[PDB]
Amino acid sequence: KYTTFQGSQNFRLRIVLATLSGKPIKIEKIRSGDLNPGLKDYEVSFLRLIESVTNGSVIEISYTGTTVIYRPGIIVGGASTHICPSSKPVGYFVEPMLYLAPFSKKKFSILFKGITASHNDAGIEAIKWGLMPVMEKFGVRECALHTLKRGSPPLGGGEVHLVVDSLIAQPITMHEIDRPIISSITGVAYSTRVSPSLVNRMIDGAKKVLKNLQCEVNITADVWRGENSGKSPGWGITLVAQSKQKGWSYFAEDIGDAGSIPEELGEKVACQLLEEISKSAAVGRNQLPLAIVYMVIGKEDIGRLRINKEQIDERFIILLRDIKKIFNTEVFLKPVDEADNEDMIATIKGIGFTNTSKKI
Amino acid sequence: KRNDVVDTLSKAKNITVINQKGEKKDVSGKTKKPDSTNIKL
Amino acid sequence: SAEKHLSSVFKFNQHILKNPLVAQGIVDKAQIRPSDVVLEVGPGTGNLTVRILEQAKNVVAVEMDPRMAAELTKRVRGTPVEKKLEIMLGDFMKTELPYFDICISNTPYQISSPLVFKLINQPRPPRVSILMFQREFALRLLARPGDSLYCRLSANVQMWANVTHIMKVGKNNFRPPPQVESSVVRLEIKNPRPQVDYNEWDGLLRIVFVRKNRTISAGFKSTTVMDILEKNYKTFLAMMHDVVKEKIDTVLKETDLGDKRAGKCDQNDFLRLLYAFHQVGIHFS
Amino acid sequence: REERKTIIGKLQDYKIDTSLLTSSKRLGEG
Amino acid sequence: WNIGKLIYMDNISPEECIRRWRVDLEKFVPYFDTFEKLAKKWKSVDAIKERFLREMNAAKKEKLRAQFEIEEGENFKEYDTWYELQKAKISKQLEINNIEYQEMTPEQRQRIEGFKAGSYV
Amino acid sequence: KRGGVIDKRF
Amino acid sequence: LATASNGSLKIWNIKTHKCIRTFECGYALTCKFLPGGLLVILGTRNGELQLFDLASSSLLDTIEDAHDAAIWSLDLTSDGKRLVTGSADKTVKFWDFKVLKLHHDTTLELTDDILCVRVSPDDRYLAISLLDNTVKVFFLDSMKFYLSLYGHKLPVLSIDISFDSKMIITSSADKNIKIWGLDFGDCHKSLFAHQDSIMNVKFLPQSHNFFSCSKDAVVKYWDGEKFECIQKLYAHQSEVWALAVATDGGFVVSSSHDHSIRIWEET
Repeated sequence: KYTTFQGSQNFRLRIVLATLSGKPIKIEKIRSGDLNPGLKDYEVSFLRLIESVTNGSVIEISYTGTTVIYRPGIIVGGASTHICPSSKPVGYFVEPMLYLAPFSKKKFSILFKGITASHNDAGIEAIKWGLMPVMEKFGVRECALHTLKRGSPPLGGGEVHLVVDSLIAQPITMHEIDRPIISSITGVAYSTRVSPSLVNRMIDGAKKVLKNLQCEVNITADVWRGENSGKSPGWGITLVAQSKQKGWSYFAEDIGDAGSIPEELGEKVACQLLEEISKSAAVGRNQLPLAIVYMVIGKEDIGRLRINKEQIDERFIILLRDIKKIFNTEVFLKPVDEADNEDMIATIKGIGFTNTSKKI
Repeated sequence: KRNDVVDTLSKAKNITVINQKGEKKDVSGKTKKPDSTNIKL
Repeated sequence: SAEKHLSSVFKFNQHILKNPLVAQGIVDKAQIRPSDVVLEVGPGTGNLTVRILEQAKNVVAVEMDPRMAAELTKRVRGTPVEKKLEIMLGDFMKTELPYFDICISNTPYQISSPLVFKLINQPRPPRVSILMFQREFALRLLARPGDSLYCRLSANVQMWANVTHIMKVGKNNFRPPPQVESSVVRLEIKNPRPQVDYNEWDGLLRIVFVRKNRTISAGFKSTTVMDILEKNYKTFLAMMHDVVKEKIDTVLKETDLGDKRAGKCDQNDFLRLLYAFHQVGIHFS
Repeated sequence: REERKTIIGKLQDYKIDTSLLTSSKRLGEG
Repeated sequence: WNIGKLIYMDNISPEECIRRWRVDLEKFVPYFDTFEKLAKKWKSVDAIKERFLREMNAAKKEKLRAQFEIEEGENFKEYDTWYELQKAKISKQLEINNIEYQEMTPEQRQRIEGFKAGSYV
Repeated sequence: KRGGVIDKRF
Repeated sequence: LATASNGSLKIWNIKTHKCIRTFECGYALTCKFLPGGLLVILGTRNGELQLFDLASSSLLDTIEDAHDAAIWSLDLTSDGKRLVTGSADKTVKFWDFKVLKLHHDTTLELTDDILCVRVSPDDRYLAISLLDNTVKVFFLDSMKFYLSLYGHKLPVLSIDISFDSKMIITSSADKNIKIWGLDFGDCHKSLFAHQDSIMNVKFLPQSHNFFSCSKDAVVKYWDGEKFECIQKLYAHQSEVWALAVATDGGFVVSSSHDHSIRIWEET
């Protein structure tokens, strides 16, 4: 019958995995004990987004809202517009589409409207420089996220356009068993409706932490003012560590609230990135869920990805249990032969998924 | 036809004219754009 | 009274490109970031300018012909990029220019040599500049040590920046066709600026490049070279013709540079020559 | 380059203004 | 306590898993430690430097030989026809599959690869 | 367009 | 009512409109009056800080070398323990009362001279004005720079802090009154209120609305929410140098070059 899940944990992934696998699923007991049970407003909005890009899918919501049964259709994509409720930023909705965009009958051209940043969801600079490059390694040659207008919280008002021109049969098999060597650190600092000084102050803080390093540091100052700068003032930074040897990237991001000092946030995010590099082996933890999903849906072939022990946390475990419930694929881990470090190699056999929606 | 184009230069606002001395002036011929005691007294 | 002022600064008195690929190539090789403001020299009609405006936060166009500035104005009027274009009309070598990250220029060949050093001496210079020069002048910039075209201009520019050839442009690509061939080069100014006195580097380079294919020792045999240099030593003592003769002899002998030719010398060779005179108290400029 | 680095680094030890120094531009005056 | 087995035993909770051999993906940004602690931890750039890029003459060149391999050595690494290249890529990939399975334990192997062709089932 | 969200929530 | 000018310090009772006490002093620039009606502080261009007690009817202590340059402005903390001084010396100096005499605790360097100092009603933060046309806000508890306010065409003459402490209004010689949002440093709106330079702008207590007084002798009432002049009241024939508002906000006083002092009270 239906694969059953409990709670709202990994809600979007469980929906995304079902769409890729084509296996119907049921999610029940969604915030049953809460005073406000059932799906939140943005969760329903996400399901509407899934319906728009897919065709023939049947989605039902329980009369109490605490149970959802999803019968996926085929990914059809097309051109559309989505209005994102203020409860979540655009990055929340753009992220799951990346898992599905390359595998559609027609190219994804989705215009997203709403808040463009938050403390808990991917930003534009995260997606543009932190996630999309990972897809590029997996064979998505043409992918872009255009920023038409930045909308900072709480009023938002931004506009970002997702265009994934590359439609490919399935991801290439991944073979990465070495720790990439970082060549330089790059990033974009952005602000809205405020003076350029705030941007110049954060980069000063970020460079303070990172000046000790032996690699080049160049952080772009992207000051947004005028009609396209949204309705609310806001500011944040994203720092990306780049390894040109094999096109691997590591990134961290945070945004500033009212009452914060830009130099402190620049110091934190610059201090923040170093922590991720220590915890990472081949991909960053915030990149790992995308990397793992792509490998399982590859050809019927063994791909290898090097992962650090720190990356195996609670989030990682639940991802590997959810994926097994859908695809029945088991991720195997073997120690590396080296003794300088304690990394491990994740070997995954792809399920032989093929993009059958595409015209030939 | 020189007069017909000169008005276009004066018509537009985002044009800055540089003289021989190097200063920046608008098309009309005007320069396009402190003591503590004086400001507060 | 627009005619009153514009006529006081101009009298209201060019080979136009017609090859779309070089303009597309020039903008493509610029690799313009979305958060970069571009100084564009020689906008002309605006064929290159409009493309830059699309991918640029701001574009500052500098023009010498009031005719051509208006055609730029008319082309862009009532357009989304109108707010992002600022046109400066008149000579720009004398004016202190604003901040810019990239420079894309269909530069006037008359001001080619002044322009390359204005960018270099521009405080906080552009990281990359795509400049279009003639073959003769450009080949001197790209000239490497020991080559026929190796010269003072090559030696001076190469140490403040790196210049690389992009493409060759034929005289047919313009009309009315110029008598000389054209080229496009990329200039990357070094950050940080190599900490050597601008005057001292020129001073040593000039005296040895009076005859590049002649020995460096001979270049210092000229009587005026001794006189201009002797007083420079009198300056060092203030804050002796035989002595400065002897001091020069030791430097060229110890550095083993007195028997080679400026046309076949590298940056390091001049730097070592520049030092050995400083140790013995001789400063060129 | 590393040889160049020593020289340019050593040049800091011997650096002086140019204001009173007559440039080599005067070379042709004779 | 091999984590390979711990992952797929559903009865053990994930929070129970982590401690034995040593919150949710809605929050994209991963967990981290407090800012001031991180600042103290990363006061110096040690513990990561490896990740970033008459006898002493020899000591310089191995550093630069490796740097040449890293910086620009990927453009320099030959089959006669394009067909052979494609076949080589496939054969290499099939060769890789064999090694991992030869490394693999028999009871695990069927769990990953499944029942290979030729098995009587 | 085939299928969609059927919301019977009161 | 405390009145200060060159070489003279006058105290005026509201009902009598007659001077109860006259105090000799120097070229006093700014006047401040401690809570409880015990003391008044005057800052002279000569550099001296003059402290008087009404009961003593005389100066308690004078510190001629407190600031080498002129003390162009002065303010007090809500507790009143710390006294904030802004002078032409380019350094903000903090004076802490002890039992009574004042001693210096800390100094803050700055690139330009200080035109005005304003301590928030909540005491969280201090706003500083400078000559470069820029306003800066420092955390009072930590003395750490928090945010700047840029874009003014001419120096700000006055800074006031709203009761909620979310917004400050900067009055500058450019003749535009700008309201600034401290939470993110944005200018919500700018109004060309007066034809001449605006000296002082004061939030009405417990009200976002504010009065404003300028050189052209026009004093106006502006609503914070509507951001428009509530009432235009014109009384003086010369420049209105300063304006002060009652704690209750019942009455407001203005002084002009004519030497006339007018009391404004709502009906």
